[PDB]
Amino acid sequence: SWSEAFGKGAGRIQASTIRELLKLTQRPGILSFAGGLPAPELFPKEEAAEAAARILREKGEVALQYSPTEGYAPLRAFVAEWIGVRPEEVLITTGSQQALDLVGKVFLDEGSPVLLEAPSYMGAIQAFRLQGPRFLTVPAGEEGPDLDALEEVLKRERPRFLYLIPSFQNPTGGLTPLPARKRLLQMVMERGLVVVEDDAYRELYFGEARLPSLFELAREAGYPGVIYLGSFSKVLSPGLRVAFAVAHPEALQKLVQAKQGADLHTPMLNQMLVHELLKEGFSERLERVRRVYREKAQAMLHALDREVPKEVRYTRPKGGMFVWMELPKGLSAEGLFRRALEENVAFVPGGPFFANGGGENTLRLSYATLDREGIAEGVRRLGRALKGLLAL
Amino acid sequence: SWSEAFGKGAGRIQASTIRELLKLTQRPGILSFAGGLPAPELFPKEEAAEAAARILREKGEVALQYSPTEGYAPLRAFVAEWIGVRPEEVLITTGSQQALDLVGKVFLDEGSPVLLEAPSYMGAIQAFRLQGPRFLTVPAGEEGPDLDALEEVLKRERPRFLYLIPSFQNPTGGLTPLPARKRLLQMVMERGLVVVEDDAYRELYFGEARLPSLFELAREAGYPGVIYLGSFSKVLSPGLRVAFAVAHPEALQKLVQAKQGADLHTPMLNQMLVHELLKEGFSERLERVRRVYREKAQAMLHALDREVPKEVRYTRPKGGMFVWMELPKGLSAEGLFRRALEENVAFVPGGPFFANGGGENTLRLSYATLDREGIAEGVRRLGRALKGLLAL
Ligand SMILES: Cc1ncc(COP(=O)(O)O)c(CN[C@@H](CCCC(=O)O)C(=O)O)c1O
Ligand SMILES: Cc1ncc(COP(=O)(O)O)c(CN[C@@H](CCCC(=O)O)C(=O)O)c1O
Repeated sequence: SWSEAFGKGAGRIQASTIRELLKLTQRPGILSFAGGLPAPELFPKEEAAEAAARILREKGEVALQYSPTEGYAPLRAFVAEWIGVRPEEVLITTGSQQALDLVGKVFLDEGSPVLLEAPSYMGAIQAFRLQGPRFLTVPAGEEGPDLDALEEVLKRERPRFLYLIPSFQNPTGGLTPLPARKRLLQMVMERGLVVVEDDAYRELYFGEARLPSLFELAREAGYPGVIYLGSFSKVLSPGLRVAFAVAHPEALQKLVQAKQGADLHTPMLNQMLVHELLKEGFSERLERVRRVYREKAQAMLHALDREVPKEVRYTRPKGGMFVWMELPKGLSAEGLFRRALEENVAFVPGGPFFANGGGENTLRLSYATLDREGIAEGVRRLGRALKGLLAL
Repeated sequence: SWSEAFGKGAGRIQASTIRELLKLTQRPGILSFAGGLPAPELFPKEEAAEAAARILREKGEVALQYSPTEGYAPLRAFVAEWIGVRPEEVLITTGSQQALDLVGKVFLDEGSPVLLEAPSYMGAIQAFRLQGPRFLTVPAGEEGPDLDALEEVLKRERPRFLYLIPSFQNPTGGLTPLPARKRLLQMVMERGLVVVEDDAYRELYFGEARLPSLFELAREAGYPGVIYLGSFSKVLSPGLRVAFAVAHPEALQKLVQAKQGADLHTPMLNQMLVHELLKEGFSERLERVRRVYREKAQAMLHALDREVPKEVRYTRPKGGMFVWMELPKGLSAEGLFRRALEENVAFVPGGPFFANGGGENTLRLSYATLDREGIAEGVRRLGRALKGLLAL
């Protein structure tokens, strides 16, 4: 009997709705506002092809061979220069999703408290839940985490770490403002707490400039407790699975040793390809990806303003890939999903973004994948489904 | 500070000596008998370059995008055809190292019994150790595990699974014979036990044919309890990080959900590239791989027979990448390691292959990486170092 054969871990293991939706959304005719999949037109497939061939011809014996866990050295150096750290502080990971898995392994045990936002990224919840922690949450909004709520929790609990996405939070799109970051840093430093800062959407700001990361603020202050996660997924290629973690040597060593057991190393070809593509013109590329997402966000907001009844509330992003919607408390996002799917529109129901449940009346919308036309038509269909279900 | 902050997992995390040795061995000038790194001239650099470039040009929107966790469909289909199963029974993983991580997560909890050989593959020990299990061991030799010893364990203990490498075991090189495979299957079936069969070296047999796998024997008998692992690492490219697990649907689903949290999915370019490289001429490539390793094995044995004193014992492989050496109780492998390295020769001391300690007089030699001359020359230095150490 498999249920009898499985360990406790298997009982905590549940499928990710984002992961499962991809099987639906990659089918033709589906208008996807579901997974945060980058606009296909942004993939530099032609340039990647030329670079991959060159790597394999000129350096194939390196690209194809086992390599040390820490990563391709020129890639680590590039990340170090970009982030403002030294190459030896950088671990290359197989997507930031891997860094989440690793931090879970290093910090969490059965019953151990961990703190994140409600809602937060379901892939983090999933990775952490494997360890059987006790989730503590504080509400998150358009302005980031409720720091009065956080203050209350920290008087009562000592979380193993705080998992936060200060820049264009998944799924709310929230941007934690600078005074709030500084306040958070103080709260963390006073208690000597660990922060896991997920900066997946770092470069996808729509305004004039990005805000300093918690990690930059900690480094300025000389606080070693921020583990910084970044990824090439949203800026170049999610499919390559190449990302990085930066951390104090002791924490970094454990992440390294956990990674050895997880996959040995991130594939070398992929690391080398990322470095070849980005070593020249990265700033110019980042400007283009910001422009593309800004335009899609603008189209999305215009369509929502037009099509959605004004009893329904939704966030207005200043960056990233997501709009977060809240239905009159009573209306089910899962019910809404069924109706929208009949009209070939997919979104992510909000429930699974809440680590302790609730949020059955919320949903996440991604404007990353569709063109202007698809966004307007998808939202039109959504509005109609919304109006129908509000009536009943 | 960090030690206080870490969870119980951090204390069970230690570095792999194989993984650490690569930092040393990849440097020019060192003759490596350490990590089982495939012969570089076996890498199809030019064909890979053409295939990677074509994949990215024609299918970049797929290769560079997020993809479902289960894997690239034509690859699952290829594997299924090769192994003799259906596509739906295959999970593509990020090297078989990931499969080991995943089976640990699905089956083991703090204090849960796991059974493996003494010695066994250190990457499996390291992956499993994370979960806090109790390692139960049985001795392994040239003919595989001690089945009388296994019987005695099984009367008293119910392991969450048995981890075995019946074909060219790491590190002993042992081949579990067919009668022993059939006996093992009977013990497993009588007690309804789960087996994790790691077949990394499946195709690297030196004789006229391979033995039926425990998975194949199980399937013939209609027993669903063997989880079968394979890899493209030893037959194509380890650096690509592409492997597979085949299992009963309930087991496979939990492995899938655990993988979602581990890395989302194995990189897509890599899977498509493996498929493109192997879709024609796989049998012919396999025959060539077998010839190359047989030759290196022959060279290794020729040189050991001639350079090594007769007090020292070593296995004679019928396949795979390894020779396992036992020093006459009184010699330290760590001491021999110090001496050999002064001579630019690296191997893996045997201790870390023993999950519960021991084996300080043992070491593993790999003939995979060096050519015939390098093997001859490395072994003569090793032999000279050994004799010197034997003298005192
Ligand atoms: C805050 C945050 N951190 C980590 C990740 C994982 O991305 P990588 O592993 O770095 O590609 C993500 C993934 N974001 C998208 C992409 C997931 C798409 C998928 O799993 O199919 C989403 O939530 O839809 C994230 O939002
Ligand atoms: C029985 C067995 N199972 C799984 C693995 C992991 O290989 P993949 O992740 O499939 O590349 C291995 C890897 N074997 C080699 C290669 C590891 C090289 C390295 O970690 O640098 C060794 O033990 O030296 C293995 O022997």
